[PDB]
Amino acid sequence: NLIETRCVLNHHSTQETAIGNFFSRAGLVSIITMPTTGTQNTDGYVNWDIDLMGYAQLRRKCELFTYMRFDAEFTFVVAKPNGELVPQLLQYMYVPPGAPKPTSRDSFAWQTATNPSVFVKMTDPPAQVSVPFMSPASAYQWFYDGYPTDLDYGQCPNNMMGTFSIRTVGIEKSPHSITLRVYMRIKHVRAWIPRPLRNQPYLFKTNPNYKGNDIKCTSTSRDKITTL
Amino acid sequence: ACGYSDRVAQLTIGNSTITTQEAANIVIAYGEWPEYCPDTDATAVDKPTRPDVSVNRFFTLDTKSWAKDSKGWYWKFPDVLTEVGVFGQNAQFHYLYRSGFCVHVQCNASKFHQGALLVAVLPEYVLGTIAENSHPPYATTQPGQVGAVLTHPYVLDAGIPLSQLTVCPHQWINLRTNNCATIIVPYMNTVPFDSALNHCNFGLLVIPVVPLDFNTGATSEIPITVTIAPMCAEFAGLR
Amino acid sequence: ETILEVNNLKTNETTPMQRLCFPVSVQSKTGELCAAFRADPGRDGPWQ
Repeated sequence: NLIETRCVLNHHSTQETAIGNFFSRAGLVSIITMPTTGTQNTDGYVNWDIDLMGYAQLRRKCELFTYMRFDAEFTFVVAKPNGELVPQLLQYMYVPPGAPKPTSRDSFAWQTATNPSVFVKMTDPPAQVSVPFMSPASAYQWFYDGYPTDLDYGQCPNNMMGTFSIRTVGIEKSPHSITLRVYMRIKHVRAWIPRPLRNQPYLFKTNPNYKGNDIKCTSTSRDKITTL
Repeated sequence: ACGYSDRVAQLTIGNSTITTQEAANIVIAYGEWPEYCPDTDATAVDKPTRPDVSVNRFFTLDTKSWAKDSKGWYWKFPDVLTEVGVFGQNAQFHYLYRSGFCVHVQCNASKFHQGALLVAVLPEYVLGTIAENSHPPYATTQPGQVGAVLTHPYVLDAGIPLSQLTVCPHQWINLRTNNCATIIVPYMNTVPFDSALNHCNFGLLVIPVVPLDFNTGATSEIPITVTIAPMCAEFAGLR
Repeated sequence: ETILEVNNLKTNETTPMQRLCFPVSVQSKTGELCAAFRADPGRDGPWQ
């Protein structure tokens, strides 16, 4: 509707609009499930590449800028598929960029001291960690108009943020099915170069391809330029 | 920037001159002036090469004809000049590259013509196909001198509204008034020196928001000449 | 300064006035050559 009543006669706080508060708040970026046995769990481990272009809502927000630098905070919510918590010991290993990722439920990859791991019981309150600005360049960039050497067009490897190796501790397999929600919160934000906002459904994580057969108009349509 | 009622000038740089009208209405990208790269350990044991020879002059690109149905054009930097003059062999034989730009856009039309051209610069101008997966070709991703034509100017061939491109260093050309634009562009990267061949720091767009109109019998194609001038262009050899 | 006969065409000898100037038209496409001549004052050609 449009109830033209109750007019706000007081200016609002500029803090609200500040990039800091715009890109604050923890948010779900990934959901991993390690049930006992079915399709992809006769293993007992998971390798999750820290991916931000996971949920379009977050992504479209970032894409508003060309280059962005920031620290991140991760929190691990874990419980069985039905919300129940059991006394199961877990291990989350952080595999830094350009570092060997577990391939087996017991790869030596899990013992490497340089790959920092965090231990926590399922009953323990959520595990929290802060992962810095791993990029080799002065800032992350959502766009790279060049080539890093074509199928590898626009791919910038200077953005790789690392991987998270989850799994249950113990020689044997875990008797429980797990499903953990990964929350991420950007700290210390800085953005440069503001660009036009997305106006076409996203079709790929790596590029800005759009369904050219169906190009949608940014604003709804009406009958006449005067019907209002 | 440049329009009717402005004292005609003659800017000369090197072995080249352009008769452009002096109009103190130039666009200065992100409020910055093109300067000489701040000390970085790489150019500490390998000082940067700054050819002021035949690299600092006025490059004029082959004019483009503007017809009632033209959809737009675009150029990638530094790709555009990579094949042109010493700016090419210099940018090629030298690994790293870094430079700012004086970008001049200019129409030539009668006072009986009408049209509106938006002229903006866009850092990291990645493009996307119509799709299934398929990264754009190499001929449209890095068009070079000739440039490439826009196919879907409404989303800028990148799934993003044209309606919002003014959030970038833009400049309007409204035949009814001015007839030429000018833009100062400072080097923009995530590192002081990048690769002059692989990466294109930004793209130049010339889109006709308001189509070109005239009454038949008048020149049917309006020229759009673009002149480029490098500012404080350095190169790292690493040898 | 004096007039250069850049339009010195054999076809011009009967209507010489034409040799004092040369033409430009719309028909010409962008980037096409209009004219040329060397700076040879003392030598046969336009400068005479």
